[PDB]
Parts: sequence; C-alpha cells; structure tokens
Amino acid sequence: PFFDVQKRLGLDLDRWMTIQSAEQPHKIPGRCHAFEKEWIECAHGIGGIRAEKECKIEFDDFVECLLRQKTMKRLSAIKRQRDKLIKEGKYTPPPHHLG
Amino acid sequence: MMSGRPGRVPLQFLPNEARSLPPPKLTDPRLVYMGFLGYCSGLIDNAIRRRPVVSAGLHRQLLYVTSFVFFGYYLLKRQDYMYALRDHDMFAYVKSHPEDFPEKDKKTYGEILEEFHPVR
Amino acid sequence: MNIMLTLLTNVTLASLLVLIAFWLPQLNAYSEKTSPYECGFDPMGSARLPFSMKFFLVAITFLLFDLEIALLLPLPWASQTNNLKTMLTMALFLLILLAASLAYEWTQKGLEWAE
Amino acid sequence: MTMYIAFILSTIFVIGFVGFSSKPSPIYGGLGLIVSGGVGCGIVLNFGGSFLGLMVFLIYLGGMLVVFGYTTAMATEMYPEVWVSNKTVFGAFVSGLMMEFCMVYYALKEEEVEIIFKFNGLGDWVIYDTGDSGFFSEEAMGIAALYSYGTWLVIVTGWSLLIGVVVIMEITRGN
Amino acid sequence: MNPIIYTTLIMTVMSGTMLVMISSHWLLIWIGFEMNLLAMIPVLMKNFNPRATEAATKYFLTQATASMMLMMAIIINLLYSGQWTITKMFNPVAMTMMTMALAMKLGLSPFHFWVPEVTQGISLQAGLLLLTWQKLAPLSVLCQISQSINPNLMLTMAMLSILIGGWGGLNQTQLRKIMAYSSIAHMGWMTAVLPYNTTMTILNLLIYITMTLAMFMLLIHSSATTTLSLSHTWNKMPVITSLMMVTLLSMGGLPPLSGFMPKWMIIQEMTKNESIIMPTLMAMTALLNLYFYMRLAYSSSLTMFPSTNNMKMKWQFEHTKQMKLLPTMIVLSTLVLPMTPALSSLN
Amino acid sequence: KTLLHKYSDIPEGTECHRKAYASTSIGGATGLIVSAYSIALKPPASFLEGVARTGRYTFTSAAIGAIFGLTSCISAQVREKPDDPLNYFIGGCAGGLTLGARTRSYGIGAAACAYMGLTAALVKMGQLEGWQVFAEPKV
Amino acid sequence: PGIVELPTLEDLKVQEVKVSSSVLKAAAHHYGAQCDKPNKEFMLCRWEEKDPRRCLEEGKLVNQCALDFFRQIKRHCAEPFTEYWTCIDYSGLQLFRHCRKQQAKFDECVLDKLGWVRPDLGELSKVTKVKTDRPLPENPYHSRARPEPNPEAEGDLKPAKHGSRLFFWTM
Amino acid sequence: MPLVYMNIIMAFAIALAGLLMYRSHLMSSLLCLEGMMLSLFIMSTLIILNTHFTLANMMPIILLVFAACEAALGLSLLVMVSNTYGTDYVQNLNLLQC
Repeated sequence: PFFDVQKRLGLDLDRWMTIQSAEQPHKIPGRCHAFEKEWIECAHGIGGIRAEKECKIEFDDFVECLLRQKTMKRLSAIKRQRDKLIKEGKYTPPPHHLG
Repeated sequence: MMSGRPGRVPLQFLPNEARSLPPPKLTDPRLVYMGFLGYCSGLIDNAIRRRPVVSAGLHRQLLYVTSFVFFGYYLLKRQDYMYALRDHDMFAYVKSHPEDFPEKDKKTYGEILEEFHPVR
Repeated sequence: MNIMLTLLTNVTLASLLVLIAFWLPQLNAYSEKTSPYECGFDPMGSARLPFSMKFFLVAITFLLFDLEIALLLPLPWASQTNNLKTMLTMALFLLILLAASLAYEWTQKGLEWAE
Repeated sequence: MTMYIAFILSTIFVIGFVGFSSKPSPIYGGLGLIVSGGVGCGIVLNFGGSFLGLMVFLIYLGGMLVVFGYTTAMATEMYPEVWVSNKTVFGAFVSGLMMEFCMVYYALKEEEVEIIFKFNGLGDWVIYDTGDSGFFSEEAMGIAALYSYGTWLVIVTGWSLLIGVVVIMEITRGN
Repeated sequence: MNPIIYTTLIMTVMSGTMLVMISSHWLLIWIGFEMNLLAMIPVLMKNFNPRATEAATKYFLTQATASMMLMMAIIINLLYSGQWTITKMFNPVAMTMMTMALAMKLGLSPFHFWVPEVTQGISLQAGLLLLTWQKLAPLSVLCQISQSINPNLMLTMAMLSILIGGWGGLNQTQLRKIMAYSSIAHMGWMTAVLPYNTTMTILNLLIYITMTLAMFMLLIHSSATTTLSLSHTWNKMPVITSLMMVTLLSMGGLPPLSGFMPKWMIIQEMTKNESIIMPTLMAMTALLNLYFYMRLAYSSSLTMFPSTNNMKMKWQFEHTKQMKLLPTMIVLSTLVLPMTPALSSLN
Repeated sequence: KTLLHKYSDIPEGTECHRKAYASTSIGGATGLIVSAYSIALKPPASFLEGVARTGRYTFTSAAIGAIFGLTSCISAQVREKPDDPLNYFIGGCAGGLTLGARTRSYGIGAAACAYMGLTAALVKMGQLEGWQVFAEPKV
Repeated sequence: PGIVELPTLEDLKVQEVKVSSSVLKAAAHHYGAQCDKPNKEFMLCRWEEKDPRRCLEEGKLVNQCALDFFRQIKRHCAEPFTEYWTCIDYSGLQLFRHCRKQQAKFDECVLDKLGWVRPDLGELSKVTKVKTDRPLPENPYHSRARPEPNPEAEGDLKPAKHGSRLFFWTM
Repeated sequence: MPLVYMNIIMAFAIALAGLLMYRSHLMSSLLCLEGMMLSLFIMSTLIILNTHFTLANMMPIILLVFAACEAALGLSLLVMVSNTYGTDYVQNLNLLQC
C-alpha cells in the first residue's frame, strides 16, 4: 500500500482476501493452496526483485496449477494423436476406456 | 532511492532511531530561512487583505513565523535522518561487497602517461 | 439435462400455439382494420414521441434498492457462521443504511412524484 | 452436442453482445443485453455456480427494465430504429457477427490460437477439478462470508449506496 | 446544494482517494476510484448550468471507460497470477492495458481532450478540486506499480502529454483551458520521471498541487474567467495581479522560483539513468508553456489595461471570502528552492 | 518494432532496394496512423473523400520515407561513407522539398530541408553512438 | 520434467466392500464406534503424508475392518439391519427421522448380540489421538531449499558525511 | 490458458469497442457500458469458481454493486441532458467546444 495504515493500526481490512492460502471459511482449501503457500513462503522478505530470479520454479508451478497447460497441452496433443492414428486403424481403445 | 527498507514502521515522522543523531541546531540557517518564509507569509496575508502589511496584525505574523519554525525543525530532523540512512546503507553495502568495490594501486603523475595537447 | 428440456418444451408449445393462432383462422385484412385504435376517431399521431415519467427519480432509486437485495440475500447462509455478533451488526448496518436512504428520499421530496 | 454446451452458450453471449453493441434503438439493445445476460447466467450455472448466475439474472433484469422505462420516456424518437433499418447499425451488426464467426472458426479447428493470449481450446470439461464440497456449496459459503469476514466491504458498499442515492438526488434536483 | 450535502460529498471524494492510497486489495482500490467518480459529478453539477451538465457528462463517461478498463486489467492479472495484492503485474498485456486505464484518469495521453472541456464547463472552485485532488489516487496507483512498467509506453505518454499540453495552451484565452493544458504538461513531467524515481514524482506532484492551489484561489479571489476580465483586475486590485505574474513565472519554471525545483530535480534523475535526449526535449518544449504564461502575465500586471468606470464602486467595496491558506500557498509556490534537499523527507 | 527492425537488418548503403522498401513502409505506417487520427478528431464528409485524405497523407509519408531510403543508400554507396551523418541529410531535403512539393509550397519544403535533415543526422548519430531515447531504469 | 510414479494395479486390488449408500447410512454410528482405529489411522496418514500414492496399505486395512464389521452384522443381526436399511433407502434424503422404530430394533439387537452402543450426539465428531508408528514426513510438500534472507541491516547511525551532498547545499 | 476465457474476453473487447464509438444516442452507450460490466462479472466469476477461491466469491457481487450505481448516475446525467436539451443525442452536445 502507498500509505499502509493497516500495519500502523494493526487492523485487517483487505489482507484476508489478498491470497488464496488465507483462512477461508470452514477451512475450505483453495484449488492451488499448496503451490501458493510454497511460492509465498519462498519469497517472503527476500525482496520483490529477488523473487523473480530466486523463487522462479515455485511461481511457475503455481501459475501452471492456476491455468494448467503444460499439462493440458499434453492432453490436447495426446487426444489429437489418438484421434489421428485411430482413424486408419493403428490403435483401438481398450474395453475399460469405453465401457 | 528507501520505502522498502526492512524495519520501517509507516506513518510516523521520526522512527525513534533518529534521536541518536545530533539534532539540528536552533541557529541552523535552513531553519531561520524557513522562519523567514513565515514572516513573508504574514506580509502577503496583510497585503492580500488590504492591511498595513508591516504593522498590521503583529499576532498573525508572529503566529506565521512560529508555525513555520516548528514544522521547520521536524522537517530538518526528518531530512537529516534520511541522509544519514542513505550513508548507513551505502557504507554497509560497500563493506558487505568488497569484490564490487575494488581498490586502486596508487601511483603518481610521474608514471601516468597523460598526453599533452599543444595549444595552437 | 432436465432444465433446458423443460424450457424447450414450454417455448415450442408457445410458438406452436402462436402458429395455429396465426395461420388457421383465415384472416381477411384491410388497411382500416389494422389502423391504430384511439377510442374511435383517428389518433392525433404519436405513440413513439417522448412520454414523460415523473417517477424517474423513484424509478432510478429502485435500481439501487433492488441492488442492495443482492447484498442482502446471502443472509440465510450467513446466519450459520461462528461469528454471529459481527454478522448481526453488519446485517443491521445494511438495513439501517437502507432505512436512512429511504428516509432521506422521503424527506427531500424524493418518492413524491413530479408534476 | 452436450459435450460443449458452455461453448455454444458463450457464442450466444457474444451474439447478444453484438446486438446491443451495434447501437440499435435502446429497447432493442436492452433485449440483446437481456439474452446475453441470460446465457451468461447459464454459463455461470454450468460452471458450478448457482447463486451468481441468478443474481446476474435478477439484478440485470431490474436494471434493464429501468433502462427501458427511461428509453421510451427520455431517449426515444418518432422513428425507432432496427438492426436492419439503418446502414450504420447494419454495418456494425455485420462486422460483429462475421468477426466472431471467423474467431470461433480459427478457434475450434486449430485449438491453439495465440490471439492476445494463448488459447488452447480443447474443451471446458477438461479444466474442471475433481473435488468434494461435502455438505456445503463452496459458492454459498463464499458469498455468505461477506457479513463475517468482509466487514470493511460491507461498510464501503453501504456508504457508497447511500451516497449514490444522495447524488441521484442532487444531480436530478434541477435548481 | 444543502451545505451538509456538499460536505458529505466532499468527504466521500476524499474517502475514495484515501481508500485508493491505503488499500492493498485491487478491488478496494477500484472501490475508492468508484466512490471518487460517484461523488465528483454532483460537485461539478453544483452550479447547474448547461456547461456543467456537458462537462460532468464528458467527465463521467471517460472515467467509467477507464475504470472498466482497470477491471479488465485486474481480472487478467488475477487470472494469470491469482493475486489481488498491489505489487506488480504478472501479465504484460494486463499492465500495458492498465497503463492507459490509469492514464485517462490523469488525462495525459491523447486521452486528454476531456480535461480542457470539463475544466472550462464547470465552476472554478470545482475546477481547482478536479485539477488538484483528483490526481493523487491514479498517481498513487502508478507509484505502487512503477516497478513493472514498460518504460517505452510510459515515456511516450509523458512526451505526448507535455507536447500537446504546451502547444494547446498557446491557443486559448480562457483561463480554465490554459490551466487544463498546463496541468497536462505537469502530468507529462511527473509521469516522465515516474519510472526512475517515484520520490521525484511525489515532489513534483506536491509542488504542482500547492502552486495550482495558489493560482486557482488567486483566480477565484479575482473573480476572473477570461483574459480581459483578469486584465481588468489591475484597476480594482493590483496586488492580485502582482502575485499572479510571480506565480505564472513559477508556472513556467523559471528559477530561483519554486517551480524550477521539480523541473530541475527530474532532469537530474533521468540523466543519471543515461536518458539525455528526453530531458533536453522536455526542457526545450516547456518554453511553449512559458510563452502563454508570459502572455497571461503581460496582460494582467506588466501592462495596465483599459478598465471600466463602474469599478469606482468596486474599489469602494472590499472582499468577503477569506480564501484560507492563500498567503502560505504563495510562499511555498515561489520561495522554497533553498530548502530543496528536504525532498529526502519524501523518500 | 519489427517493421523498423527491417531497416536495422539491412546495413546502411548496401542493399539499397531493400532499405528503400523498408523506409517506404515506415513512412506509410506513420501515414496511416496520422490519417486515422486526422479523420478521427477532424470529421470527414464521405467515404471517397476520406480515402482521398488518408491516401494523400500516406502518399506524402510513403514518398518521404522512400526518398529518404534511396538517398541514404545511394549516398553511402557512391561515396563509400556509410557512417556519414550527411548521408541522411540528403534524405532531409529530399524529405523537405517533395513534402513541400506534396503541399505545393516553397517555404514549407525549404524549412523542412533543414529541420528533417538535422533530425535525420541526429537519429543516425544514434546508431553511431550508444544513445537511448527510451532508457530503461538503471539507477 | 520428472516421473509421475504410480503404484501398479496389484497394490490397489482391495476386496472392494459392496454395500449401497443407504446400507452404509443405516450402520453409520455403530460402524464409526467399532471401526474408529483403522479410519483414524488411514486419515492421519492421508493428512500427514498428503500423498494417496503412499498410504494405500491403510486404505486396504480400513476396508478389511469394514468388511469384518459387516460380516459380524450379517452373522448376528441380519433381519433388523435389513429392515432398517430398507426403510432408510425408501426416503429420498435418507433421514433417520422417519425411521426410529427400526433403529430401536437394530440398536437393541446389536447391543444384546454384539455388545454395541450407538455414540451419543457429537461423540462421533471429536478429534481423536492415534498411536500410529510411522514417522513424521519431514517435507510433506517436497519444498526445495529456501532462498537465503537478505543481509540484515544493523549498526549505529552517524550523521551523513558532509551533509546532504546534494549540489551546493553543504548542510 | 483455456477457451471460455477467450469468448468472454472477446465479448468484453467488442463491448469496449462499442462504448468507444457513438452513433446517435446516450442510452446505447450506457447499455454497452453495462455489457462491459457483464463480461467482467462472468469472467471474474469463472476465474474464482475455477480456482476454488471461496473467500473471493463476494467480488462479483461487489462488482455488480458498483455497476448498478454507475449505471444509475449515467442515466441521471442523461435525464439532465434531456431536460436541458429535449433529447439525448450526443452530436448536439457541443456547447462546450469553445
């Protein structure tokens, strides 16, 4: 904050909603609580300029968990190649994969 | 530069540590000049209200200079503390990084090849 | 599965009933039959010119009033929390502010229609 | 097919957006926003959220009704326009519809469009998460925490609404 | 307007600005922006003339567009990062979109045609308020997120603000319009110094705030809105025009007046950042601002103009509005240069 | 930026045709930008005269960039002085006179000679030195 | 980049207890009372290790104990349990409210046939302490080494050397 | 970076383009503004529902809260332009040009 009155008075007004790893109602975890927790605990007090270089793979894992297409691109190409080669009879799905 | 220094507590003029520094002298030329701005503000105030700018409202002018000097003192103490902090962070970083602050193998002008330009 | 199947059933039944209503009765239409109705005599001519609405203030503050009920509606689930004191204070805060808004409008003409 | 559902509803959302973004008569623009809001509520419903979609529904119908009531009162004309009446509104509608047509065309075949952001369009079912909500809907406990956690939001929203009524009073005073 | 209602609306504007400058959550900063926008329109509509309605409209729809754009940026940032904290933008598109989203609020880019219009339409007091208080919030947001700006975009914005403001100010005789263009030029200066050291931005903002306050309240106390009316003030009241010309010389930035200290310090900073063409460019093109400053000063105090006979009664009657803080404002507006290093207090 | 980079890839003087094309494209891009702003702020009257306005602006700008490019490459190649700042100076008067000859004015292109040629010399000097108009925050 | 290690199909070949949700709901309280140790151990493993690919053996043992419980209830109180779970299954929401007489028959049957008593209200929701013998996962999140903290700022402060050092201002 | 996000972002883009272009009326621009708001709500709701950011589901509600307030203020502005102008068109709103 520009003029951080909250730390001066020790009063919480918006810090509860800033991050996904905060105390959620009924202790409902976030989808990416673990990754956000690891990334935040990584770059705390270290500096917002050292965070990019030092805590990089933590933030990369967190942003993946948020959006997930180093995993969904994997799936898309898997499905594309499957539908490709099944067309002319190279592969047939196993019975458990269609019923 | 220093808004992100560790240990800073927001919204307070002097962060307690500054009392370890020599307080600015009451005679300080910066302080008295800021008192002069107090006198000047009185002169416009009387002039702005069609008043005997020199003699009118001695109390009003006296309040103006007194108010400027008080805020002048605290600003000067705040001003000096930051400059002291700048030097503190400087030299501490200098000592903490000897490799990035090389020393120079001192030699005299008798061995420096300084080219001479004939002034024609 | 169920909800859009329902919605489709209603809309197609309605569109059908419209179709039988509009194609079966063997209409015979002429110009004076479709002429606009103005209690007999021919209309002065308008039906799209600006029509003054004096509750424009009332109409617009309805928008804010109905907006607040969005904040209000989570109450049935908000009551079942472990901080009933804060929830009660905040709910009464919303209701008191709505009362203050309504009272300010009432006193400063507001709800009274323009003339 | 029922495979996408969200895709088709998003296309109807965009088409409704084109309808009122083409600057038609404000009643027709209101109708276009109405269908867009309904299908958007449908999208939010299909994405595991019930309260939010119905809230959009109710609030936007209230707002658009008041927009109509003002439109036929203040912002009307002796000759209301249609999406086909004027050539300008027709041009805007045509531009929007053919545009979104070619965007979705480039989208659903290649499914790797870069436009602004990298858009790998395999299927919206993919991104869903395998989770367990127990005996409480996550969205219900989420918007129910406003009165328990977000007290500051309560205060600022109430103050903004009251002063919004005050300004709606002052602006419309007219001397 | 009932005085209590006006007081509440002013308090809401100030509370929105404070919410912008104290909140960490992006949504709360937007809420402060929204409260500011909501409470600003009636202040303009206070006098209730068709000019006021025109200006209040043009103010509204521009600010609404900017705030919706700011939401698009916030939502993109949340999507790509999952954070509401005001630290830095993790998506380049989001920030290179919010840069102009926060720009129309300042009115420096080609997103500036609204500023002279609203300034001229609305009354002079609300004009002071718009040109002074309504710039701390977006500038505060820019200061907080300055760590991750695309310098090319921000510098281009600053250059265009300076150039078009200085040029447009050359071709208006209405005081409100040339003050709007001067505000655009000062926006350009501060926004140019923004990416390198925000402390100099704060110092320039403070100097501009106090000095524009002094200029505008001098205008109010002179009850002048056109160049001829201001020129006529010499017969009725000469000290106002005498202070007018000194404050205008400070507007242009001629040292040893106060107005130089930002223009000076800014130049000292970016030349430390290997930027040499830019400071020279701004230093030369501030002369366009200076030209109409001297044009205004010439026909206000330096040359007494044909007056009106009825002013014989005007001299007979004194003023009633006190114009609080004016004599102090002039003092910080002209002579604070010897206390220049006090800018370290901001840092 | 890549469109500007086209000029950077081609060494000054040599490959005069490619450099001329790149400079013409720079000019044309600036031309449609200026014409778009012109028809935005200043209202036109119809489609065909709007095309007339934007075509006039893009024609002037494309001619300016083209002749600048041609003069630069042929001057650097003929004199074998690629680092020569005056190589761009002929692009100034070429940029000057024809611009005046685009507006059918004498003094316009006469002053445009000195102004545009001087700015061309300094921008070229930006290549010669390590000048940065948009310097990234370093200190 | 790495290996998504997955235990082969042989480890997760549990006996797969097969009773419907209504049957499970009917015996809920007594099962929770007389099967708490395997459930509690398995869940503490699940929460601590945070890796279902690791606590599979506890998942086996909990199913074994559940099948033992159901075998006992089959052997001793088949008829009252059958009627009780059928009456639970009739309800759409599977409420215990409508089915109280059959609950009484089932409770007395298991009380005088297997020595069981239903937990009182809230007894089945108290945090328990397990005496598991597995070690505590040192790095459950598999976190990498944390970056070193920035050099701490310390030392006495002296007046700035030669004042502000800003242009001609000596002091 | 998934697909539905593309459609909502594209809808917001066309609504931004529509707002930044006027044809005759003032109501139509306001409608385009509230369409921008609708796209923002749908996008944010999708984001937070997907991420299970339970404490953040109030954010679209606050969005709509200030949405309606701005719409109300804009249409009151239109009330005044109609009262002093008879109509609502923007091209005749030119009295401030000089």
